[PDB]
Amino acid sequence: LLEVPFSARGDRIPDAVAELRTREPIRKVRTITGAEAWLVSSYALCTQVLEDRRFSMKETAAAGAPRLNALTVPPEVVNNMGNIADAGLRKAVMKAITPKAPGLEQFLRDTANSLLDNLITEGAPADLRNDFADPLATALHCKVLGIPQEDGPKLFRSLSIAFMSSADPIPAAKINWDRDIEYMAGILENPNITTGLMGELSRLRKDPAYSHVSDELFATIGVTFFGAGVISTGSFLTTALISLIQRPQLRNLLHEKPELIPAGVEELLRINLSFADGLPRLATADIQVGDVLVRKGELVLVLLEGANFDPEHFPNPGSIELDRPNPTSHLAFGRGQHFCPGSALGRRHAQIGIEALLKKMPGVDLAVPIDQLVWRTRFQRRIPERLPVLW
Ligand code: HEM
Ligand SMILES: OC(Cn1cncn1)(Cn1cncn1)c1ccc(F)cc1F
Repeated sequence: LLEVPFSARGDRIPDAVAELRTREPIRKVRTITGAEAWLVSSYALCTQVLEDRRFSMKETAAAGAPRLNALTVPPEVVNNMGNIADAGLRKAVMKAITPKAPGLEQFLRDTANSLLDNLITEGAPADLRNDFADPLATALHCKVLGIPQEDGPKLFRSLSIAFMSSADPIPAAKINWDRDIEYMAGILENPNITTGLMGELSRLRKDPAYSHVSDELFATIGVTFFGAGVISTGSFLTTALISLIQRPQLRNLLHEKPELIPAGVEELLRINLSFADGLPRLATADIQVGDVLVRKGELVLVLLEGANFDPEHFPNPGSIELDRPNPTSHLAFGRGQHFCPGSALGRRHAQIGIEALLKKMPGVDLAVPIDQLVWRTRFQRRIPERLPVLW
């Protein structure tokens, strides 16, 4: 059986995706747990799966379900956004994680420029992952959640294990989770926390209307959104920076015309290889997908770069084009029921980070050969451990 994932490299799509997409856009594969799954790799079939609610995210956590990887969190964390809705906490979460919050844009700006000024002061080479993108992501999310900036680095520490993509259960993941939860639970009891998502969650927790809502859930929300948001924005910006560095005339164009930076980031999103695995769903019924009858109880993996590099939807898919007619129609944020609630913020993080970097380091380039980057393995994202650059 063809094994997944194909490659841990986040800088280059494997040739085998284009071949697999045309001939077998749904194809049986084996996951690292040894489970069988259906890998879907065309825009047509990927959208089908994500729009069909009978292909369930929640049910991937069912006992004895075939698994893409080992659970690193309680089985109910996989249903976090549903739980959030059922508790009536939805539009509050959404309010907290909008990039439009007064002062947030300028905070991101000033934070980005300050990180860059420190790198320019220290001298090249600079590691843009550990000393720019990830610290930017972490700073942002502390702001968003209303927790102290100095607390960011320690919560960040859990993510190299929390977002592993493991064949086997991970002892450390439970230890870290319990500790982070305990942390968030204290944050909720802290009267000084009056801003951001945790400032809100804290005041809803006092109101007896929300007596039905557990303390586990409130604290879980904080841990979940921090980790998910920090890993995704930090990881996406890092590999987006590589794509940009490798396209000097695009780098030059955006530096000259910063108004095109949103169009550039949308393209960088479309071609991004940050998700290491397809998005998993469990079929809750027998459902036809292309030439395959997917059976109740079976795992399906939605390969985002399958869809995103599909020439049937995106002409010249390997090329970054700033004048595409339907540019936001990629699947980098998913589709349907579980479309990323952080997508607006994820955009602005990348847009502002890139704008800062292009202005401070207009001559940015890799300071090592591309084949020297060390790609993290058995992780839910594809990222280089370090991104050395000069300017
Ligand atoms: C460039 C940045 C980001 C990317 C590429 C990204 C990607 C994704 C994708 C592909 C999904 C759908 C997963 C699926 O359907 O199985 C998703 C869902 C989700 N994202 Fe993001 N995300 C990003 C930023 C963020 C941020 C900033 C946050 C929170 C602050 C966040 C929180 C979430 C949550 C809670 C879900 C689950 C939604 C649900 O189940 O209804 N993401 N994200
Ligand atoms: O954070 C996850 C996964 N995820 C991150 N982006 C898109 N999906 C769960 N997770 C898996 N390993 C560690 N954490 C998550 C977050 C919220 C949610 F509602 C579901 C969900 F699977």
